[PDB]
Amino acid sequence: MDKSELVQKAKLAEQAERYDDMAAAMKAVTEQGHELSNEERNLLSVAYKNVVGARRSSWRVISSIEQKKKQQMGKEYREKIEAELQDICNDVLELLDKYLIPNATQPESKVFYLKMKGDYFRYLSEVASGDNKQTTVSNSQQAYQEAFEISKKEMQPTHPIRLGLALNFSVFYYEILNSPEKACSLAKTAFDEAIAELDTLNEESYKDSTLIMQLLRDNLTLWTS
Amino acid sequence: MDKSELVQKAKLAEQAERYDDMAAAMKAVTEQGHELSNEERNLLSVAYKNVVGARRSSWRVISSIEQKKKQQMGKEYREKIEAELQDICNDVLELLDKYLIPNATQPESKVFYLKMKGDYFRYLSEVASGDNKQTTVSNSQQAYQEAFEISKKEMQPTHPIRLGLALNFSVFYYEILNSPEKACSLAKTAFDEAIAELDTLNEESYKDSTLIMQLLRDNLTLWTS
Amino acid sequence: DKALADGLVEHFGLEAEQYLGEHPDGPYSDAEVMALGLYTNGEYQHLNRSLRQGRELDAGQALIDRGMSAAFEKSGPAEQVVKTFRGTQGRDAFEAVKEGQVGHDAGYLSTSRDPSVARSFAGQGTITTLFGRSGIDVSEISIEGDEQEILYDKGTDMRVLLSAKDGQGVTRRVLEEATLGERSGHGEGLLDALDLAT
Amino acid sequence: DKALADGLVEHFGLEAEQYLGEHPDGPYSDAEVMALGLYTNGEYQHLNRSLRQGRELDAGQALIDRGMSAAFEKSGPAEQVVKTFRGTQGRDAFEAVKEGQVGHDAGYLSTSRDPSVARSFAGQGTITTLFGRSGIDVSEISIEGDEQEILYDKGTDMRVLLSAKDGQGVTRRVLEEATLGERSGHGEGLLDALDLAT
Ligand SMILES: O=C(O)CCc1nc2sc3c(c2c(=O)[nH]1)CCC3
Ligand SMILES: O=C(O)CCc1nc2sc3c(c2c(=O)[nH]1)CCC3
Repeated sequence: MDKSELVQKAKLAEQAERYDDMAAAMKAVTEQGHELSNEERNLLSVAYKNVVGARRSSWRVISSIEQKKKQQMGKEYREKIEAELQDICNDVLELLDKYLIPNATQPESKVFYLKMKGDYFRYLSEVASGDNKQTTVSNSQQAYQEAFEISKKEMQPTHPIRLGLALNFSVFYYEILNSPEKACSLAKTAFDEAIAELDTLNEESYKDSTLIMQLLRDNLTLWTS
Repeated sequence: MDKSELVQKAKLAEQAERYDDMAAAMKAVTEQGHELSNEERNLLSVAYKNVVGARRSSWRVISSIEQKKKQQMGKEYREKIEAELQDICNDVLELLDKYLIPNATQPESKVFYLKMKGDYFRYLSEVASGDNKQTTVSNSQQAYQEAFEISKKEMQPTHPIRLGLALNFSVFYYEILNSPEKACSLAKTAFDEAIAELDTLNEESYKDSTLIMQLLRDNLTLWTS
Repeated sequence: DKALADGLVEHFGLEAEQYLGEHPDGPYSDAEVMALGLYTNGEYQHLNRSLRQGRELDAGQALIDRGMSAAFEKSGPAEQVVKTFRGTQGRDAFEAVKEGQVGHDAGYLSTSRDPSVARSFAGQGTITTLFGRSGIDVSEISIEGDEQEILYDKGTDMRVLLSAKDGQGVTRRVLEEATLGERSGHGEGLLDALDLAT
Repeated sequence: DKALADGLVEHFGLEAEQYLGEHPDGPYSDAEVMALGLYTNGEYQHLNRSLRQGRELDAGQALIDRGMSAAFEKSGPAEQVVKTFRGTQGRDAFEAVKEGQVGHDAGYLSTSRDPSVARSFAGQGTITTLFGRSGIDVSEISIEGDEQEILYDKGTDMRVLLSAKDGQGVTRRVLEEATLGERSGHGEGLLDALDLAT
């Protein structure tokens, strides 16, 4: 398969809403060992997200009914979903660590992937237990704050990747570490650093960034009420 | 697994929106060899439908792009979807013919299943080619008209199963046989036989039946314009 | 309120007294029995012909309407959905409602559960078939022609579930009381399980 | 229309003639140059103070506004999205618009692309940053203080993409011309690819 044939087949599974195909689809273009443009960089992330978010929306419901007469076989069924996500993230984290993280020649994608890698460490940290429960979070903040200084010292404040990295980080503290103290602490800092420099917006994604900011202001106040 | 444990696990895959699990889930309660109540009769049909309709919505898009420079590997990808549906319907038609059709003690379900069996013969008739192309349609009208006389001579006119069987039949002629002459011919007959007897409505599904009638009037005129 | 009960015996007399002990049990009052009887059949065609067109009431008819609408809260509802019917000489107050929406008459809604009086009752222009509870089971006070009547209020809103026209051109229609709505009268998931085209 | 061009030389004189040959190329007329120059800086604060409040115009200002709005269709748009700025002494005509919706001023919309004149230009109450094309690049006719100005019309509708308030309480805001909207200024799928909480 040519480096461009899979592009079409990858776009197919998306429009066909067959992202499990899109999973292995964009998996191959990165297994080519060559850097991928933002076009493909977007598709792969869009692929695995919709897949993981799908199992996520599936798992999150079971974890509400069992809490809310046998329910062991319900946990046993929830376990096979846990088994699915665990298999997914750790699979994609190797794809991050093998062909994505080092190939990051461009400084922009140097933050998108690390943000994504921390997300999939943030994803796995929910269904985990004991051994991985503490371990997954260690690399989570590791990869998170790692890209943050890059976003801090190199990236513009009002930049889509930087602002998104701050949100997912602010969500990681409130959700994972259940520490809204530092969660709210990191958003305002990022939020404040954004409004002071409004001339830092790019017309290419001027509207794209504002939406992100509209979310953080709707998380600070939300957490403080 | 008890005949009632799978009920809960079947309801799980539905709420979890994991119908591929729901496929094999309700597959087992019918493999028990005992008759299934309308509650389970509804779930299984709801299960395989959402699955087949999902692959259907997937396949129908590819069959628009290829029609609308290589596209062989696109047909090759469309072929694996064809392979999916073929595997599905013929699998469920055996489940119809083995544990569903004979177990039909109740006269009501005697029309729901045959209607469904003709649907899955109607489903397979689209992706087929040559050998099965003509063969699948033979049992399609067979099972269709078979339940129709049952619906005609035994079922009330304004009955949900009867009115639905007429629609899917009217859609089968316009879509499959591409013969809107008899398609429109069968709907009006059924439609007319419905409005004359309005005292034939049951309060249990009085609103459910009207919706069906609202569809046929929106298919006659549509086909005649 | 005996004064209201006297209002009919001061204005109709033996006519109003025609209905009185028409009551084994009595969820209704003396004045409520004679009033409902006076409408039902047949002193009622002009109670709605005057309600509709926004026209002014007569002496006695004002004494009726007020006694009638009063008994409604005192009567409705209970207990499950019923299946009344109603035909007309054309022009019903539901021909302007869009299919799937809710609309209410100006006047009242006399009906019957017998499909024969349904087709018809002067005339066979527009035929309907209703569903609800807030109707007054007067199938005891005035069953002229053995119509077994159930009567709903006036500004009660109805959901036009279907509006078609016959081969011979008699517009048969389905209706439904507003306060039912949504999944009031749906086979539990039978619809989703049919699978259709749409 | 030379008569309009005379209107300023019959009412402003050497003031109106201050701007004239301020034009290498000339997509605008003689009357269009002097009019835009008269507004820009500084005979303009009362052109909007009178537009707003719905108040009546003066003699000369009516001669300006009509010459100004005329040049708009004769000028706009082309060619890509720009990044102007605008600060105020508090109370801007976009504080009542809900976030995500579109609203238009009564008066005009003088702006600047220089972030310094952005913070500020009497005063530092409410600060904004705009996006569009239908603005008149007057960064040649009147660049007092080297402001490099671009001026939009009046009833031009703006989409409040963001409205927050600063730590020190200066309300910084983002805006966007109505006729852009939807996916006008979005990274092609970069958003969907980030994955978020929401
Ligand atoms: O005049 C009206 O208010 C509607 C016409 C009308 N009146 C009556 S009375 C009655 C019925 C009826 C009707 O169908 N229409 C059916 C059983 C007893
Ligand atoms: O009075 C008004 O119409 C709004 C106040 C206001 N006027 C002006 S003129 C000008 C600017 C400006 C402004 O930011 N506000 C910025 C560069 C040149």
